[PDB]
Amino acid sequence: ARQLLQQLVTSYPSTKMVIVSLHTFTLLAASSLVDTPKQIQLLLQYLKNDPRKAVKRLAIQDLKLLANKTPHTWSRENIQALCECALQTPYDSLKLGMLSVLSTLSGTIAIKHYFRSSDLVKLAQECCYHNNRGIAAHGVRVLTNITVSCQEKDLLALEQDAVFGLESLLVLCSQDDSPGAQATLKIALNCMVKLAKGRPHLSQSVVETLLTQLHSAQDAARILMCHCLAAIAMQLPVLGDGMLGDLMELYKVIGRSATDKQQELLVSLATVIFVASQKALSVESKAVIKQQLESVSNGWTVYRIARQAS
Amino acid sequence: AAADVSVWEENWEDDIVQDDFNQQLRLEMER
Amino acid sequence: DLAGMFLQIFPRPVALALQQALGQELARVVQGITVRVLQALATLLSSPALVMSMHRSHFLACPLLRQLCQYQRCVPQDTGFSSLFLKVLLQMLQWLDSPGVEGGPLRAQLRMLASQASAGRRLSDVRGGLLRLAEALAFRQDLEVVSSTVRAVIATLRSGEQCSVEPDLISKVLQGLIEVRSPHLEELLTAFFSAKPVVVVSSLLLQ
Repeated sequence: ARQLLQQLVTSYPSTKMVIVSLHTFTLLAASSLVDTPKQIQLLLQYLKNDPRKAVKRLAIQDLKLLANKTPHTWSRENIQALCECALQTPYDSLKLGMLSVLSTLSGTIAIKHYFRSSDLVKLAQECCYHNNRGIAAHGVRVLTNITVSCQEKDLLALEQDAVFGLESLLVLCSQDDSPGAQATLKIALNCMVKLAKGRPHLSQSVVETLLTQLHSAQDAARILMCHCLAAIAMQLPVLGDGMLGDLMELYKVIGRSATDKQQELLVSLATVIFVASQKALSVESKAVIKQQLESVSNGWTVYRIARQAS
Repeated sequence: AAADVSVWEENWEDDIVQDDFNQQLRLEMER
Repeated sequence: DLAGMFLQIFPRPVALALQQALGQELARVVQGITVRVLQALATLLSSPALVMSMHRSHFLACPLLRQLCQYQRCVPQDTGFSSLFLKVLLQMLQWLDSPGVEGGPLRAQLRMLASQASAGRRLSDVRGGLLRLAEALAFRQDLEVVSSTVRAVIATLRSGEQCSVEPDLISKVLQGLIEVRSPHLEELLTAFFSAKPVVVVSSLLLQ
């Protein structure tokens, strides 16, 4: 079947025919998992050489499928070829696709098999400062995965590159309040949570970035960063004391004008208040009760905040 | 071509699953 | 002031405040200080350095350049901001092209920004540009120049009308681009055949 599919791709090089044939070859390689290395090599060859954007897009989708299925079978040469392709392509959609494949790979053991300043790190650093938000999210995800998975001390210089890329991505995604921006914001905040777990000495800077960005972000973004702060403070409660002032101030200013979307913001803020409080509450408790009783006729908000308190 | 990931993996606010008890409680006490 | 702001950032929370201010300005503009900070940066680049400090601290410089480019993209009709942005990008490229600095994310980001800026402009002569491409592809050197010229030709074909045919010239250029394996072949063919194409394609396939 492999020989027949090779004969088909060489002898029927139409866009439809080559797409169906390459997808079928990829699925056959995934099912048989013996030709999978040379299938990856073939897909990278088509990605690099074939100029058709559709063929490249299929190659990206198939490599993402193989990365999800058999990341361990990827060699160093395969990842090097993919990184080179991502580096020297001019089109942003294709670059975003290859970085999606590479971010899938970096979350697996393929990163350990890949290992200095290599093409992967150079690409990830270049991509995390891209104008495109999706490319930036994928690049900073690759950087975060490298930082938390590889404790090798030759690449601790990108530890702060990862932190600052996450912070810049926060600044980029906070004001938009658009679904694509919300998706990139979720990616960035998940990466920050992962980075706080993996490298606890960076937790203070991550928390400070989140707190400073809380005062200048939209409501949906505020809810997402409240979830991020709740995660970080649940795992590392020592940072709770440092975030109480900013969170309480934002709780005061939100509750004065809390109309429709601020109910979710109110429960998120109360959740981080309760999580970040190692001890009980005396004045913060009074502030929360006052903010509830003053305006909130929404019983559901009160119930969810009481659930978090208990 | 996208994927979904959650910022906080024990966040009780996610509406991924809606149960009857909380449904009637919400519909009964939300204003 | 802003010059002192720059001399305090690169050689840290104040840079965070600057980033927040730039984001606020971007949100305000897209809903309805950037020029001041850009002019301060340009005047500082005029005097003697700061680029090497931005190279060693690219995690500060690159978000700022990203914010400024997004400002430029939001309001491209505000001429004077875009020209000065291109000027400072070229100034940094001149100041960073020395071999001793080695690699760096900052250089790649600036080169990408310059290429993006140079792609949004037309080119006058289709025949002249195509002949330029023909001999440039004959030497097969200056691949960045080749890519920029092909992008200009694509923009020209997007906006302009069809110039002289010259099937031999167009076939030679297509064959050369196939040999060099440029990534812009598909876009070039789309732009070319949007405007004889069958004879050209058949002759290319036969060879």
